[PDB]
Amino acid sequence: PVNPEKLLVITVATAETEGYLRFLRSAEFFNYTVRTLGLGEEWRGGDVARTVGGGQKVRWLKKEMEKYADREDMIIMFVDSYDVILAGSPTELLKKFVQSGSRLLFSAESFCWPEWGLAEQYPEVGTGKRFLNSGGFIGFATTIHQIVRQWKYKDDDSDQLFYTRLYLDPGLREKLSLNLDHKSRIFQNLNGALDEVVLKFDRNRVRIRNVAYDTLPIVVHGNGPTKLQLNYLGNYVPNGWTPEGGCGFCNQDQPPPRVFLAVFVEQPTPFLPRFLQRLLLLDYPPDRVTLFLHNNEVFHEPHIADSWPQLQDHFSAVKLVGPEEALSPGEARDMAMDLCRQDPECEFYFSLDADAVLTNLQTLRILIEENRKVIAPMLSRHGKLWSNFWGALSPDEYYARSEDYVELVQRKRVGVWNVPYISQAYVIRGDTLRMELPQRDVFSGSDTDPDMAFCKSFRDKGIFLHLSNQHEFGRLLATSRYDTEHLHPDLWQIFDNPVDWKEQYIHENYSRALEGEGIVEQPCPDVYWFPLLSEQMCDELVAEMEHYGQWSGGRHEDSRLAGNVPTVDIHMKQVGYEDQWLQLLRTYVGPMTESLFPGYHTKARAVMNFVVRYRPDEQPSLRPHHDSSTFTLNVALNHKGLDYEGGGCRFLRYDCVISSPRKGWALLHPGRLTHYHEGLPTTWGTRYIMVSFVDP
Amino acid sequence: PVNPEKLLVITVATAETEGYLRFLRSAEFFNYTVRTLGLGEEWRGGDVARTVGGGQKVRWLKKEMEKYADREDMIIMFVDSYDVILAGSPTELLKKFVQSGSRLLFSAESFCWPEWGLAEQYPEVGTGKRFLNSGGFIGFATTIHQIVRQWKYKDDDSDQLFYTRLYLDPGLREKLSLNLDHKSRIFQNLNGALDEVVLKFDRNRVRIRNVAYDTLPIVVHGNGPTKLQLNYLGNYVPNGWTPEGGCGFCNQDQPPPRVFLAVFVEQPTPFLPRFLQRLLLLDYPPDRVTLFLHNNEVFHEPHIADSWPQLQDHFSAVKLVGPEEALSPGEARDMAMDLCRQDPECEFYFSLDADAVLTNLQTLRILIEENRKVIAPMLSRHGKLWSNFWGALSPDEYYARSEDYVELVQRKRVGVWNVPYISQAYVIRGDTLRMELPQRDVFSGSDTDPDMAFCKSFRDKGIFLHLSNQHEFGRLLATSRYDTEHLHPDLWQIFDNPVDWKEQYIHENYSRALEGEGIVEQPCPDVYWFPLLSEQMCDELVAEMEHYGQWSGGRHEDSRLAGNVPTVDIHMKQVGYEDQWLQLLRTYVGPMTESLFPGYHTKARAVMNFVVRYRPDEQPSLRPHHDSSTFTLNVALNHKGLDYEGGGCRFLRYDCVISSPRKGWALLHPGRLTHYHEGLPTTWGTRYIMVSFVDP
Ligand SMILES: O=c1ccn([C@@H]2O[C@H](COP(=O)(O)OP(=O)(O)O[C@H]3O[C@H](CO)[C@@H](O)[C@H](O)[C@H]3O)[C@@H](O)[C@H]2O)c(=O)[nH]1
Ligand SMILES: O=c1ccn([C@@H]2O[C@H](COP(=O)(O)OP(=O)(O)O[C@H]3O[C@H](CO)[C@@H](O)[C@H](O)[C@H]3O)[C@@H](O)[C@H]2O)c(=O)[nH]1
Ligand SMILES: *[C@@H]1O[C@H](CO)[C@@H](O)[C@H](O)[C@H]1NC(C)=O
Ligand SMILES: *[C@@H]1O[C@H](CO)[C@@H](O)[C@H](O)[C@H]1NC(C)=O
Ligand SMILES: O=C(O)CCC(=O)C(=O)O
Ligand SMILES: O=C(O)CCC(=O)C(=O)O
Ligand SMILES: [Fe+2]
Ligand SMILES: [Fe+2]
Ligand SMILES: [Fe+2]
Ligand SMILES: [Fe+2]
Ligand SMILES: [Mn+2]
Ligand SMILES: [Mn+2]
Repeated sequence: PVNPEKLLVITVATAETEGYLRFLRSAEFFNYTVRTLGLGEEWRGGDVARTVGGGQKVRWLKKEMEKYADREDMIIMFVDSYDVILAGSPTELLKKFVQSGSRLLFSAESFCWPEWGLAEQYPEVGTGKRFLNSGGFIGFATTIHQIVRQWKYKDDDSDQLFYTRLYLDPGLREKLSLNLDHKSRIFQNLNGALDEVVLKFDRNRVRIRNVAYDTLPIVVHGNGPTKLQLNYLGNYVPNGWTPEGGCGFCNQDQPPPRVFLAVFVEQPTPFLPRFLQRLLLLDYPPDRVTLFLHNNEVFHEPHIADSWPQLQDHFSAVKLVGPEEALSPGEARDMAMDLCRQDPECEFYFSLDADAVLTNLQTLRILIEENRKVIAPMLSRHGKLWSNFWGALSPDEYYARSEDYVELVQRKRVGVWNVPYISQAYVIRGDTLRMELPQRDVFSGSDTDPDMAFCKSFRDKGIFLHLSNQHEFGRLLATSRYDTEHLHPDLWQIFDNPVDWKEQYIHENYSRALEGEGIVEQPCPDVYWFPLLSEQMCDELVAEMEHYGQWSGGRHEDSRLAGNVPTVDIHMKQVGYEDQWLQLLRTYVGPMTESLFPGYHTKARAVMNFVVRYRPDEQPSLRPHHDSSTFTLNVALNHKGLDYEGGGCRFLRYDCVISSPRKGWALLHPGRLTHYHEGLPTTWGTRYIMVSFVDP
Repeated sequence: PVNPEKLLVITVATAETEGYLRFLRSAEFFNYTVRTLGLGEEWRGGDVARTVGGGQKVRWLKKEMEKYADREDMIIMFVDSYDVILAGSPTELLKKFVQSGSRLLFSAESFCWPEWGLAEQYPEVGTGKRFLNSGGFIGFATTIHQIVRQWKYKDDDSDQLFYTRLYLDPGLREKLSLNLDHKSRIFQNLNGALDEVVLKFDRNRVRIRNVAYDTLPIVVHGNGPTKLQLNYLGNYVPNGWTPEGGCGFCNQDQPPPRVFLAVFVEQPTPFLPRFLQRLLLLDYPPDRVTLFLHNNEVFHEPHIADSWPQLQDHFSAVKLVGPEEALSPGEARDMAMDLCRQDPECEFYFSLDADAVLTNLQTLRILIEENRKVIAPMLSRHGKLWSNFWGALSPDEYYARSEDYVELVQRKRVGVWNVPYISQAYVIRGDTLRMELPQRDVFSGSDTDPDMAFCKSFRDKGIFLHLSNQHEFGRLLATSRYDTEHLHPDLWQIFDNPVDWKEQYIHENYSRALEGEGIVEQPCPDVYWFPLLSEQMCDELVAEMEHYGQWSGGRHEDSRLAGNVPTVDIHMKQVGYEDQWLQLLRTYVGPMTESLFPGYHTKARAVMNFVVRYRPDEQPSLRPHHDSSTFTLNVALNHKGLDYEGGGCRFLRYDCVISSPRKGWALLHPGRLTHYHEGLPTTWGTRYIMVSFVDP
């Protein structure tokens, strides 16, 4: 049994990057003792993500090893730090090192590099990896000193080639007992072996298993183009997310910092007035928030103009960049982000897109408390898997589904996740914009999509893109085929955005009245009365009818039964709102009717759907008649007294009169046999009603 | 101006027949002074309806004229009496006689008889009648004596030939100034001139007009085969029936005579039990009535058997002649009539057929008060023109429509009418059967129809067949295609006899409840409750269902809506009663529904009509459901407590229960949306209901 007190882990890090801190946390989880070489210094090893190099690591190790030149009692493991996480304990590590029978065990990998021609010099191995990788090795301090002290090359020379050439010396390999971890018993390099690595879960920790060799590696090395795969594994291994503990680093539980809030409207997006009004409700001191709003659509200029006085009176400062600036989305996002970068008072930058609905008013706070450089709240299309983040990339950096993507979207696993792509909503530390991403062309510069260029700019600097589903934050609006050719296009959004359509157009008490609690009334026998449409729905529907303007006249025929009984009206089929109103009937009127008439079942068929107009100059009344319907829906659309004077509906066989109709409320009565009824004359103004003969 | 006191009318009559009395009344109406020759004597003039004769008239006239042989101051008119009516006053008569310039004016007619060869000897007349008729002449008493005193022939010789030969003497015609009433200014002979004679009406008298000559004759002579045409005219001329006075001889306003009442059932006839029960209700002392009933149908033997104890206990005496006697209708009617003839105690004979419905219970009295030899009450098919009498005959003695037939049937003209044919109901004086029609073969003897032989037997004896529409007497049942292949065939008589079908099967309060007066109830909201079917209708409908016996079982489907909801039942289409029940719905349920639900209009369409059976061993209940109907008719068919124990119908949304249904009563409720309802379990016995899903 080798004493873990004799094991020392040595790594190299020229800065306390997020990858290096992720490495330290994994090492501290297993009580490793780690010595970091070169924290204050400048990396002279060259662009290691582009070419070969890393010789500066050997120079610092060689210098460090001189004081351990005679320490046969010490075992030393050298690993990278930016793309390495530890998955096993020092006891299991030293046990496996002794089992190898080696005095200096390098990591093995599938590829022979930098020089391919050296592959013939390598010993033959059956099913295991054959070639050396210098990203991780472990051995006696004396044996390691005898290897690293031969370093005498440039900082930007290849350390992999240096260790490879020494290993391929047949005499030296035999003398010092050099070996390679062929079956990944200790070191797991990810490049060329992604299909061999899977997550092995435990109650309060997560490891990886090599299914090719049935091993549980100690060191996980995301060498080469496997940085994103290591980011994925790093969200779990070793204590990132556990089945019984949840996240292992997230929160899960004085003036606040000043924030630049940037709003982007880059396409015609539904319910923008609701979004602009929602900005006033975000739970963050508005005296600490500066508002930037770029609107690329002339369709939204009136929406922005109506809300701008309230916004300017609310926030510390406001600035609108309208469509007349001819700014591309990438130029506008570069401009807003740079306004925060070039302002030392901007402590955090909050970028919120117009299709992002923030149901959680505490979103800005929660993200700032997470204390990340870049963090995004998880927002999803309602009922769908589409969301504001990607779990994986294709090699061409297009979308790909990750193994745990559906678990994250469905919030089977909650926490703060390191993901390759975020969009639509993210909070970025101001210091990071100045110290690490100082360039202007973050979203622009290339023919790639501005959102992809943004994420790729931070990945190229090793900046993690975090995503939190720790709380419910909101949803994403559908903006795909938003038909703008309407006086009020949001009336037609019942299919694409039903949740927001209900909150805007369905009466705020429809739900409460549907569960009971004594809101629905029965003013006349078997004539029920419930709130259905909001006042905004009534005003926009009436306005949409008058904008059409072609009301009924003579010769018009309706499905009424008396003794022809027409009305001056506009059918939904004429204005193209039939499919929309039939959806309202199925979703909202159908279930209400079955609750008020127990035993009846409805699919809400209705061929007759129309808005009637009553006026003293036109048709002020509607003589007694029946309806070609099982039951009739009768919704008022304006106010009595304010908009019109005159009676409503009278049911003759009961001597009962609905004299004072309520605007958004709807009447529900049988249409045949029993409820012979008549519309009382409108004596002043104009009376609008919406009526459907459902189940004919 | 010739004094009417100098005018004497002379006629011949060997008996005071109805024709002779009709002649006297017309003569007394104009204050004629009439002397009748030969009242007590026997007619030796031969069969004058078959051959030639009448010479006995001249012998009696010649003898009578000898005392007026020198009376130049006297004008004398000789006419027949049996087939003659007077239409003008003696003043107009004498004025026209003087205008003729004749001393002896014979009647003229179209035919030259008995000898045709004498036509050449007659003077030529342009447009008027050319030949002599001895049925009527008028002239001076001296001139008439010089003609009739030359009589020296047999009693059965032709008087027409006697007067013809004297007129055709050119010297004698000139000497005595003999003439013929060519243009019918005084005498109107009907034979050969029926198309020339029309009725001319006044306020309180009726005449005839000869449209060929534009004359108003004084004497109407129904010579030859025109006796029935004179009977027709005799009902009006001169004071028979007038537009302002009505009938001129009918009534229009102590133990009663003993009556033999003969009932004839010669075909399967509907509602015979109702007829037999109606015999007990005729308003005539039953101790004075003897009942004879001939039944030719074995189908009616049970009907006769059920009523026979009550009939025998009611009348003075009863006698049934059943189908086992193998009697033809003519033999049975001969037998019953002869039973009265051969009984001196039979004062009147009342023959009533089974298809005669006597609504007027005072029919036997009213007819006896009319004091006629033979009189029939007018009975008609309901709403039709077919009735129990004929107004005219074809030459082959088949039916023909008379000029006033429709006026009589529609009772535009009411009175007592002399008609050529009666049937189905008539009262015959017993004395007439003994003294004038003593033969047995009244209805039998020839291949002619027994009803026609009956009427022809009385016409051959000069007996008038009278018909009274002075009152409403009743109607005639349709017996044409009476389908007897049913357990209760009268259930299917709703089309052919709707008036009697309603009185037997429709509840006795349906009408009263339909006019209001607070019979209909509303036990549950919009569930009405009215009496519809009588108890006999319910018992016969239930019995007809069980006689079919093939009730529903598994796999049966109904037009009910819940959450399949079947019932053990029998649809009307299965038993062939659909068309019948649909007629009940149109006539009786439709109008009731429109009265109880003002504004609704119904044609009573119903594809689902069925009788449900509830039993504890079978299907005792009917779970909650709706109906494929606008409204549902629910009629009980038996008694609760007596026939079954268990609840009825429960309407869930109202917490209202029809716990105690009434047998013949029907429920009327909506079938959709509001009246989710359930049939409570029948715990004992059997519960029958009739249900229609009307207006689906
Ligand atoms: O600015 C830097 C860059 C790198 N490192 C360190 O150098 C190591 C190597 O960088 P890495 O991102 O892990 O590159 P790799 O994808 O692992 O590929 C490597 O492959 C060889 C063997 O691992 C290395 O010597 C080369 O630096 C490099 O090309 C990092 O982990 C860090 O520990 C720094 O301390 N600072
Ligand atoms: O049993 C009788 C039959 C006849 N008459 C009288 O004779 C008259 C002639 O009888 P009728 O029925 O009128 O015969 P018609 O159809 O008029 O035809 C007649 O035509 C000749 C001229 O009128 C008559 O002499 C014949 O009797 C007769 O054939 C009657 O009106 C009676 O006045 C009797 O008094 N008793
Ligand atoms: C690490 O050491 C601390 C004491 O320094 C001890 O409490 C803890 O249990 C150790 N954890 C592991 C995983 O060895
Ligand atoms: C008939 O005579 C009576 C008196 O004898 C007279 O009252 C009546 O008016 C007369 N009628 C006619 C029609 O001449
Ligand atoms: O005017 C009303 O309130 C009734 C209108 C109605 O029922 C209809 O539109 O058919
Ligand atoms: O059993 C009852 O009273 C109800 C029966 C009924 O409504 C039906 O026949 O559908
Ligand atoms: Fe309309
Ligand atoms: Fe209506
Ligand atoms: Fe059925
Ligand atoms: Fe029912
Ligand atoms: Mn590395
Ligand atoms: Mn005659």
